[PDB]
Amino acid sequence: RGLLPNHIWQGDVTHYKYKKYKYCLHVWVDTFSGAVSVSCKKKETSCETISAFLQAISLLGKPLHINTDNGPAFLSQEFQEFCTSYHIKHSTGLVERTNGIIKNLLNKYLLDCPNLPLDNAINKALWTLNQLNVMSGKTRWQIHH
Amino acid sequence: RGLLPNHIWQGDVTHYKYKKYKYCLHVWVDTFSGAVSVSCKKKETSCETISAFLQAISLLGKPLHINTDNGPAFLSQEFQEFCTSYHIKHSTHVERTNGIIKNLLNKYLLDCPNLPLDNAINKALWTLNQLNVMSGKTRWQIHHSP
Ligand SMILES: [Mg+2]
Ligand SMILES: [Mg+2]
Repeated sequence: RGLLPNHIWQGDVTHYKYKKYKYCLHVWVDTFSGAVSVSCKKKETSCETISAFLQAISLLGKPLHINTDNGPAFLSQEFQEFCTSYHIKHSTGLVERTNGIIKNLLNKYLLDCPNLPLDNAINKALWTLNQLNVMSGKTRWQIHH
Repeated sequence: RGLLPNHIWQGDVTHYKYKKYKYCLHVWVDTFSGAVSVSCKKKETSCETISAFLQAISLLGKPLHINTDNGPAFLSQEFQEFCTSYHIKHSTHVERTNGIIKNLLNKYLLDCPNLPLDNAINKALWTLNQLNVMSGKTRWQIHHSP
């Protein structure tokens, strides 16, 4: 749907169990390039949501238009304020399968080395999927930048 | 020093006071493009070192060569095993970058006292990599030129 990089992203929160806790992985995916940002948070309040959104912006750049579900955090005024501050249109699966690839990569890296910190695994997965996996022949990173 | 993006990085840890504590900002900067990665950690051990380096790789790409000081973390065996495992050359053969970031932090936290440190760090990165024009290019543009 996005016509170029950073036109439209889709975002969701998905869950992942690590050493007994069920973490919130805040996920952003660019609908043109497929490039992805994931941030491991403990919860899904507006603070964590904005926090993970800012991290995605450092990774991918600032999007024109983001699409989400009707989650409370996305509908909160804190988040609406952020969006307006940043000049981002906000409206209410590419995500489901992107999620799938990330989780299979965390499961693999954790099987190989059980004591791997969750952050390392997430950053290894992000680098693999964005920058290594070829799709035309291009990586998501190439098409993004 | 680096001849194209991701040829040679420099990294260092530097200190930043926020509220009570003295935080470790693990900084990696690409010597060709300028592009920067910064990870806020509570300490400067090999765990924290490796973690911050993986975040940088996810932000920046994998470098061929890294230059660091002689700090404990960098000389440890966990760090050396990470490097060889990733085909990164490491030597012990930045301070201006550290200064530009800390100045953006200070400015951000002066305008809004409650702004979380992590958000300030990510706002800085985005500004410094993708907004500041230098050449007439940003660091990001140079970093991603094929
Ligand atoms: Mg949801
Ligand atoms: Mg030092």
